[PDB]
Amino acid sequence: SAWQVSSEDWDTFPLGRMAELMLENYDTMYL
Amino acid sequence: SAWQVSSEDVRWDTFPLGRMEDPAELMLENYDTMY
Amino acid sequence: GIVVAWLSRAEWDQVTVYLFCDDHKLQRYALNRITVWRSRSGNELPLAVASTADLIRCKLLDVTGGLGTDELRLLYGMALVRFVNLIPDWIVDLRHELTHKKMPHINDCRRGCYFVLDWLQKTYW
Amino acid sequence: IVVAWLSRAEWDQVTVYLFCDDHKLQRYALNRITVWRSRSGNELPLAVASTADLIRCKLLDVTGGLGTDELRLLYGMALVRFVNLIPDWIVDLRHELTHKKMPHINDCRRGCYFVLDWLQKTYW
Amino acid sequence: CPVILVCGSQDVGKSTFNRYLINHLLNSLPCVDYLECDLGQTEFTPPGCISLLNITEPVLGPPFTHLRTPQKMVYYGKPSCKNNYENYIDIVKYVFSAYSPLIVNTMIDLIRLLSPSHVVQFRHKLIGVYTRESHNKILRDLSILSYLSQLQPSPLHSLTPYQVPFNAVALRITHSDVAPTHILYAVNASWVGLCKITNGPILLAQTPICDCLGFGICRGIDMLYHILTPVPPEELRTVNCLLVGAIAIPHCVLKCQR
Amino acid sequence: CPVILVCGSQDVGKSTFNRYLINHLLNSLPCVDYLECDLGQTEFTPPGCISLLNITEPVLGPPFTHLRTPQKMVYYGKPSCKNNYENYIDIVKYVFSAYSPLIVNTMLLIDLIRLLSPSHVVQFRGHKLIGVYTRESHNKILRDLSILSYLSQLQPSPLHSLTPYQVPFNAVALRITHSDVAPTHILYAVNASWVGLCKITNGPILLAQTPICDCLGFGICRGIDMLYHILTPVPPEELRTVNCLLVGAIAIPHCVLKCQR
Repeated sequence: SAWQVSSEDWDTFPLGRMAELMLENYDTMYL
Repeated sequence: SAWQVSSEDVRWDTFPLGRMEDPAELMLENYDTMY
Repeated sequence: GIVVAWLSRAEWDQVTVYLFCDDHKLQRYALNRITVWRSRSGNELPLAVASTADLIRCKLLDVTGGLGTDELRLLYGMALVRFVNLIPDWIVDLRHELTHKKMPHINDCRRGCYFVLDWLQKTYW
Repeated sequence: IVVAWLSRAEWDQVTVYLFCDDHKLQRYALNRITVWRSRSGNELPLAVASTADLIRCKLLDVTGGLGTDELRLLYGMALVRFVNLIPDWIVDLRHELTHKKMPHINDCRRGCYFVLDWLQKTYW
Repeated sequence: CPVILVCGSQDVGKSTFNRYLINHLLNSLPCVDYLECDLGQTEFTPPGCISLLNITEPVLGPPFTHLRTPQKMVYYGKPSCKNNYENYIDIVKYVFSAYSPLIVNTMIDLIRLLSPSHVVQFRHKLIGVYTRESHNKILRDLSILSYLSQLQPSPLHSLTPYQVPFNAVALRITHSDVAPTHILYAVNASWVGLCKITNGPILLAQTPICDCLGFGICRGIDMLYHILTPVPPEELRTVNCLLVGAIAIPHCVLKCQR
Repeated sequence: CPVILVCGSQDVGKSTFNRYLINHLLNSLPCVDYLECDLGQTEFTPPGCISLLNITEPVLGPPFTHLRTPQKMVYYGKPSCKNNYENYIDIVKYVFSAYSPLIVNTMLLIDLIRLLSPSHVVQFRGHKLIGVYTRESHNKILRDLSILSYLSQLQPSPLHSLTPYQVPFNAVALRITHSDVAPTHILYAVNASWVGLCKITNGPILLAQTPICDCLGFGICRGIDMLYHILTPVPPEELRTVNCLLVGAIAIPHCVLKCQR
């Protein structure tokens, strides 16, 4: 695939603040 | 209710106090349940 | 004469063979046939037999995957502590690490239980 | 100072939800402490580990879990570890648990929720 | 009719006091009532039973000679409760709700809860009257042998037993955790209590507070409950459950017969 | 290619021997190869990595100044095995499969001599032994100093001010090595963390077993709002091959997460 270089805004909010990302459905991969 | 007096049976004479050897004679896979 | 919890020698042998010959279903047939010898003695079983039954109750849950590693390690540790306390330094120190210190790794107690189950195969059964 | 909890919405929501049972709020807040193990490498404070174990036992005991012989195995190990790490009604239970005959299931089903009330006011 | 209680420890003479008091009372009063809270030193019953016995004939011997039929009976199962002191005290209410002067044998709640009028001690009117394991087990397996002596007119296995299919009598194993499939081996050749409350097992789920009517011995089950009963045949019809407890047949019964 | 091996205990001078031996060899021989079996005293890598490093320039300082790209690399996760001596030994063969004279640094001990067909048993404390004879706070600063040196390649700028990358929650896999995190609550173990950008719609695409991958670098996941905003110093050419993240027992130095200006 590819990684998109961000064009949004980073200086203002710190490292960590960008239970809100709580989850109930998850995929699973098997080797 | 159902309580039969066993009017005619002959087996019990010598030592049938627990011999009435394969460990499956009274084996079970199903059972009822009350509450 | 004597009175025993086992009817005949076919019940003292079928359990003795089916307990260690696992088959994942013959160790459970002969695991529920020792909860019957508890009734035959009121509510009591010899310490060795209770430990042997507990160590296979533990086994039949890590083979199937009954619950998580943290909760499945609680059965193994309790069983091993009861075995050592009641009946090398690899095993003796395992109980100390289990009770007084950090939780042992799961594979450690798994191998300890799998080894100690061989102790009862040649000594009692 | 670096902490395993992001804010006071994880150090308070877990604190509130660990003891308000609901059968599903101590399960949400019991899986939010397996995440504080990763954030500390692989370690949790002894008190938090004991508290989590004593509710891991409960959620299997209340739901139904397994047989009685295999439910005092969790209870006994949890209580023995709690006493060893973190009177005579609860302190003498470990001797019967590890050295003598297996205590009756109700003895554990009282001691466990006794000690769970001891961690509600001392740590949590 | 004051209610008389007894409070004493080991080796104080409480049973002899009960015998002497009943003997003395039977001269003046016509009848006397008896309540037994002991489970391992039962007087008029096989061990493990809580009962409200009745006396119309004097007591002139050891407890294995004056076996009578209790007015009310509960088969607890265990010769002594040391971990569940909330079911024996709960059973007492079910037994006490059938009460002539009453003598209460005992092994604060016990002193109360019965509305008593006498608390005789032999160690609510205080009086006081200040006055092994292998031997206490012989008299427990000697009263059971006295209950089975009512079957004689004959070897114990020689008498004709009764029969019942596996659909008319329920089965419960008190004081054990027996796997439901492997339950016919815990009841075969056993000592069951013929209490009152096709296919195979009819197992229960909870231990009921029933009214035991007698004691019988199962002899065999081939895939029919061949149940030998000293209970009178008139009372067998009401029997509809079996409860196995921590009381088995004396080994001499199961051992070498002739 | 007389493969060289080193064996020694704490404070015997083994570390200050590969710096001198390689320095002497670089005069005559053009290139030298290096295999690192240490996990807490890594020289050319951030802590917790088993690598087969390469040397073309001499070593003239502490390990936090010779950060070079390994030829082969495996991100174990913990800078001490001490419990699982059947996976570190298993990882070594995977690293050795990419094998100029070779220096082998070592922290089991008998097996470490075998499995490599060595030609030297230099000790500094084929079995040609030349074994001549010659704390928890100082050894934890040099492990975070190396991590801070890996993050110093992002500077031309505050550490949270650089523009990060981003990848949705369906193109990069996630695994939490050396822990048991509940699958639903897995995005909190990967927020503001130190992940290894290894190689191998619905939020989680978690794996089930720990793979023996080939780590290509290290990055920081600054935040995940419900996009993996990855702050990574790996060159942009190598980012495209990155498709797995593996979290281990190595977190960001607290000074990075603490008060920034």
